[PDB]
Amino acid sequence: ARKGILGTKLGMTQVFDESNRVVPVTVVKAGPNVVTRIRTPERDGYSAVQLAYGEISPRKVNKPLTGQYTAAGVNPRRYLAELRLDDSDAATEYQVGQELTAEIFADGSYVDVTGTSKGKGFAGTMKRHGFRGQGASHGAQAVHRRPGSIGGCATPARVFKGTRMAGRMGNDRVTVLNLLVHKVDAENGVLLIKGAVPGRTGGLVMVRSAIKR
Amino acid sequence: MNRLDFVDKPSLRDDIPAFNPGDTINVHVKVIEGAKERLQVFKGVVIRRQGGGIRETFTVRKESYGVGVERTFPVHSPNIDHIEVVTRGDVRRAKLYYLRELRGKKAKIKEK
Amino acid sequence: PKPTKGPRLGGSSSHQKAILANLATSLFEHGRITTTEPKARALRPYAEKLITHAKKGALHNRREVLKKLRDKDVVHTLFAEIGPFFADRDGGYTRIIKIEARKGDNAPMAVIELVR
Amino acid sequence: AVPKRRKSRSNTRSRRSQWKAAKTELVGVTVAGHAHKVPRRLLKAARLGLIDFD
Amino acid sequence: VIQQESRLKVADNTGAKEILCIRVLGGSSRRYAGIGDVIVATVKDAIPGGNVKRGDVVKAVVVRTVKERRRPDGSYIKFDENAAVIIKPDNDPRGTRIFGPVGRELREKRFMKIISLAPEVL
RNA sequence: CAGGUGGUCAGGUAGAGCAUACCAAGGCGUACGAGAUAACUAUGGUUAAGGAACUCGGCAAAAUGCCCCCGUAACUUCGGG
RNA sequence: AAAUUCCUUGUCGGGUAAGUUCCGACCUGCACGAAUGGCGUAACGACUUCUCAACUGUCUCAACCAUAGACUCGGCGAAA
RNA sequence: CUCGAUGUCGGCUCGUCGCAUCCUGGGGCUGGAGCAGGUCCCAAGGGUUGGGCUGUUCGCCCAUUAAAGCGGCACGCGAGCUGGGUUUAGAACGUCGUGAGACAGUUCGGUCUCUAUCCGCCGCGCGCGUCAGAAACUUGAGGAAACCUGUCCCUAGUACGAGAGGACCGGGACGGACGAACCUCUGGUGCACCAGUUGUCCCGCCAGGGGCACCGCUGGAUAGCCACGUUCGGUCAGGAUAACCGCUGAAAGCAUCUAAGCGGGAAACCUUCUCCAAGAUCAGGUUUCUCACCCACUUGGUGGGAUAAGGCCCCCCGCAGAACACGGGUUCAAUAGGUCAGACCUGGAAGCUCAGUAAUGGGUGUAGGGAACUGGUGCUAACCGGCCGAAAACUU
Ligand SMILES: [Mg+2]
Ligand SMILES: [Mg+2]
Ligand SMILES: [Mg+2]
Ligand SMILES: [Mg+2]
Ligand SMILES: [Mg+2]
Ligand SMILES: [Mg+2]
Ligand SMILES: [Mg+2]
Ligand SMILES: [Mg+2]
Ligand SMILES: [Mg+2]
Ligand SMILES: [Mg+2]
Ligand SMILES: [Mg+2]
Ligand SMILES: [Mg+2]
Ligand SMILES: [Mg+2]
Ligand SMILES: [Mg+2]
Ligand SMILES: [Mg+2]
Ligand SMILES: [Mg+2]
Ligand SMILES: [Mg+2]
Ligand SMILES: [Mg+2]
Ligand SMILES: [Mg+2]
Ligand SMILES: [Mg+2]
Ligand SMILES: [Mg+2]
Ligand SMILES: [Mg+2]
Ligand SMILES: [Mg+2]
Ligand SMILES: [Mg+2]
Ligand SMILES: [Mg+2]
Ligand SMILES: [Mg+2]
Ligand SMILES: [Mg+2]
Ligand SMILES: [Mg+2]
Ligand SMILES: [Mg+2]
Ligand SMILES: [Mg+2]
Ligand SMILES: [Mg+2]
Ligand SMILES: [Mg+2]
Ligand SMILES: [Mg+2]
Ligand SMILES: [Mg+2]
Ligand SMILES: [Mg+2]
Ligand SMILES: [Mg+2]
Ligand SMILES: [Mg+2]
Ligand SMILES: [Mg+2]
Ligand SMILES: [Mg+2]
Ligand SMILES: [Mg+2]
Ligand SMILES: [Mg+2]
Ligand SMILES: [Mg+2]
Ligand SMILES: [Mg+2]
Ligand SMILES: [Mg+2]
Ligand SMILES: [Mg+2]
Ligand SMILES: [Mg+2]
Ligand SMILES: [Mg+2]
Ligand SMILES: [Mg+2]
Ligand SMILES: [Mg+2]
Ligand SMILES: [Mg+2]
Ligand SMILES: [Mg+2]
Ligand SMILES: [Mg+2]
Ligand SMILES: [Mg+2]
Ligand SMILES: [Mg+2]
Ligand SMILES: [Mg+2]
Ligand SMILES: [Mg+2]
Ligand SMILES: [Mg+2]
Ligand SMILES: [Mg+2]
Ligand SMILES: [Mg+2]
Ligand SMILES: [Mg+2]
Ligand SMILES: [Mg+2]
Ligand SMILES: [Mg+2]
Ligand SMILES: [Mg+2]
Ligand SMILES: [Mg+2]
Ligand SMILES: [Mg+2]
Repeated sequence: ARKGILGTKLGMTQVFDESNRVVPVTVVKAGPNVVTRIRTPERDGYSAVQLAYGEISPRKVNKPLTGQYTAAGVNPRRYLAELRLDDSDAATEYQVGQELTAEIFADGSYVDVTGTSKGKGFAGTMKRHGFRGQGASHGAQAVHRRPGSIGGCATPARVFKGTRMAGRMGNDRVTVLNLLVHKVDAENGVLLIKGAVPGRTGGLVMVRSAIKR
Repeated sequence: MNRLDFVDKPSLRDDIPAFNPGDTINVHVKVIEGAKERLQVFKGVVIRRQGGGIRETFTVRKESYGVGVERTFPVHSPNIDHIEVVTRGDVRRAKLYYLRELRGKKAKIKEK
Repeated sequence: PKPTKGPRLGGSSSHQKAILANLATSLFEHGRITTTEPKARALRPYAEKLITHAKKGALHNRREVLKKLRDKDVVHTLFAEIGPFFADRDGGYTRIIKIEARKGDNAPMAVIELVR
Repeated sequence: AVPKRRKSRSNTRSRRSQWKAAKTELVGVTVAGHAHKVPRRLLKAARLGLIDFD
Repeated sequence: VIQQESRLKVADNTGAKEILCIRVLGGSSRRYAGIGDVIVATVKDAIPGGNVKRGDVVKAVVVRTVKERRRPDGSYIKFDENAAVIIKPDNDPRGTRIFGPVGRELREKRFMKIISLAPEVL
């Protein structure tokens, strides 16, 4: 039974616990989801559950996407993702039309948090891959941040594939494992999650229960 | 006003006195030494306030045995028992970093 | 206002202080200015904050406009005629219109003017 | 680094055909009782007499 | 934070006044030592007629640090000099008393003898 | 064409100064532009804690810097240093 | 043991936590030597060499900022 | 092979592979009591330090470490860098030569050029395809990435040992290194922020300000970006195995791990964890939407024209960004700017007034100024619009 919710990174603050230690927390607004679709292995080949999140105006959802919310009896949402389950015991708890709130997670639980990391543009090999670069003095000529060598010589007469070079960095799918759930505020739909969460403030965030605990 | 003010509002400590940089302050710090839970006092000059509400810090500075010491505490921290305002200082800055290179008579603040 | 993200107008940032100060002087004098489009964009929060001083209209607001404008004749008409004209309007005292680009470097031109 | 060989007619033409001007959209304008065509970003100025039609 | 070739003020009456850090003990290729960490050091300056002489290789423990140290309650401590105390191999000081205050992080590092001798443990 | 080319005139405020900073008289904005927060390169600036651990080598950078008053070593060819 | 010493990082003392370089000697001078001068020498050197204080992005270990480029648009338009 | 040029030592940067294994992992034997080892067998997943001396490679040394492995790749790597050394022209010393000069003898000094065409490599788009045209969510064939390890505690001063010493296996705590995300904290930066101040010029003058001097300099500094910072990770469980250890059992009345058959078994291999992924041309799956005209003809699975769903350009912007792309919005609109109030940063504005001979100081007044963050507000610009875009059949 792997649980799961969609939400928004609201940014960071800090809180104190019972032993008066400071706790850096990230505020995820694990908002009220709804199901809209179930994947069964007889129909779909595998087992999962869709989740729909985010208030949107019904004039912004086009006609093909409105007909999919119409078949599930749900007002159209902004985001839509699946929670992949194991093959056994698919949706004996999930029903199409069911509302899911923040308090499926308990205090002291552990969660995997996945999101889209922040865009860093075209990055160089020092920023992107952690290279050292050449020196700043003792004669070094215009190679202070340049990569150095990119291979051998006439054997082999090529550059090997997967060689670390400059290019675009960020905007990746990043999962952070084993984050402590410090507090779930059911009054506001807010999870206080110890540590950092990938993405900018305002971004879509998927919060699943941890497999490694 | 901020987005995360509803998170921080049940965590703020009332009954913290008003003090500016330049004041002389007693800080009553909870200390755990094995299984004793005593209370140690840090007396010094406030040199910094870095704002932010629940994330607001302050720095206090004293001179112990020819060695200057600075402690930085969170305002609204529960390991502070209470804060007592000894002396009101009269300064023109807000960060007072120039006291780090002064000693003795020259490191003394006025009395308003 | 929000500072420039990217290279500043006219090379340095001290040249940009004078480009905004000379364009606001010419705007408040003629009511309408033809310039390149990135300068018309950069003039709009600059010039509207000077009209907000002239709407308040005290001596401390006049000393604050004179920090940016080195021309007393146009400081007069901002406080005597432009400021009292916009007393009933809450922001948005200017307007940018897009013009055909100029021959020679194909720079996108734009005009900027006060509303009525 | 100089070029090693001259390019063939096939290889120089494939690159050179991607140097081409992007045309712009034109919408309709009636000013002073005259039907003209301007690009859409110039539509407000065309209605205010700020555009010369030569 | 103290690494190799840093010079520290010796804060006991062993006879030394200045030591140069050689290693930061506590693992392969460990960079920095803060309050509570053990150093291999050499004596650079010493009082005439002392227990320790210039050129002796000793072991020390850092007790004061100019760089701020985070404590688990969100507090910070900062001194104005980088200081050390020369110790025996059973973590007891070679001297008989400590000068200046010491940081409290020596308590979980089992330096009970230096805490008892110290004038002020913050 | 960022190079080279002898002589004469040479104002103000600060300053020891024909240095330097700002200005006068008088000249000029000098001949591709307009935009845009990519890497990277050049030219500048700043940097916690440490302080030559860098490197063939303190290369480059940083540092010292003025005026008045005290005070000043080995050695020396008696001047110096 | 040298602007000269091959063997060679000779050996001994000093300096360093550690010194094939440096200073002090020793003499076994491969291959020192008295106007192709011998041994000293105050002052002086953009000279070579070794050490110290101060000082720092030289480095541990990099991060940020502005400008001229690179980059987009329009104009002109080469070269190996 | 190359002389109508294939740049030679060391270092730096970035690597990749081998195993003849240095550490960590599994074993056999031992002149293996224990703890430590010696020797052989298996094993390449990760790891494998900082300095002094020398141009050095190498080597010795200092302080550590679980360990400080050995080789290949033009003794990898100069259209990536350095130039100490070798190996031009200057000059000196020793030695040889009558001499000009010479020396794997020494010494000091001595220009490192190039706008990347093609393949390769890192990124990013345009086109067409996937048998109608579109929109949303996905399967994973096959890949990429990652993989390190210590100390103390309990078991236990028990096993073993005359003693000195001192465990395996299991359990727990806190580390070092590396990496990823992030900006709450701390720390850095700050070129339209606030303040102080020097020179000078100007705003007619006073007052209050501005230009210039590296942002003139100095003390601060929200946002963004960041590490010196904060959190998290390499978990555990299988499957098939290596060396090795067996079970049953012949050929060969005994015996034998093997010939039939069945087990145990490691950081290697395959799953599981994270990420890419249908141009995977075998171009997949589940869904939803449009589901429609008109003309000409040589009547063709013809050529046009107009549309639907949908999309694109334009436009307002972005914490998305080289261009492009992606994301948000476009009046039923809070998208950017303005404006109003907060947050925060600076630190007590101007004018008036009182005190002092004045420099200055108190009051008015947590003042005034102000960018990034949050919220209201329909004031400005998101417009009175263009371009694209839907189907022969037949066989069973
Ligand atoms: Mg960016
Ligand atoms: Mg570097
Ligand atoms: Mg160059
Ligand atoms: Mg350079
Ligand atoms: Mg090459
Ligand atoms: Mg504050
Ligand atoms: Mg900026
Ligand atoms: Mg330009
Ligand atoms: Mg300036
Ligand atoms: Mg000329
Ligand atoms: Mg001349
Ligand atoms: Mg003069
Ligand atoms: Mg001059
Ligand atoms: Mg010219
Ligand atoms: Mg830039
Ligand atoms: Mg520094
Ligand atoms: Mg410092
Ligand atoms: Mg020092
Ligand atoms: Mg030194
Ligand atoms: Mg060195
Ligand atoms: Mg070195
Ligand atoms: Mg220099
Ligand atoms: Mg300098
Ligand atoms: Mg001398
Ligand atoms: Mg010798
Ligand atoms: Mg010598
Ligand atoms: Mg000698
Ligand atoms: Mg002879
Ligand atoms: Mg003679
Ligand atoms: Mg002679
Ligand atoms: Mg002579
Ligand atoms: Mg001379
Ligand atoms: Mg280095
Ligand atoms: Mg062009
Ligand atoms: Mg050839
Ligand atoms: Mg290798
Ligand atoms: Mg083997
Ligand atoms: Mg063995
Ligand atoms: Mg390996
Ligand atoms: Mg593996
Ligand atoms: Mg040295
Ligand atoms: Mg080679
Ligand atoms: Mg090699
Ligand atoms: Mg080389
Ligand atoms: Mg002769
Ligand atoms: Mg030769
Ligand atoms: Mg040489
Ligand atoms: Mg290139
Ligand atoms: Mg696969
Ligand atoms: Mg990163
Ligand atoms: Mg913040
Ligand atoms: Mg900070
Ligand atoms: Mg200002
Ligand atoms: Mg004045
Ligand atoms: Mg001027
Ligand atoms: Mg900040
Ligand atoms: Mg296994
Ligand atoms: Mg996917
Ligand atoms: Mg393939
Ligand atoms: Mg498909
Ligand atoms: Mg869009
Ligand atoms: Mg405001
Ligand atoms: Mg006042
Ligand atoms: Mg008076
Ligand atoms: Mg006053």
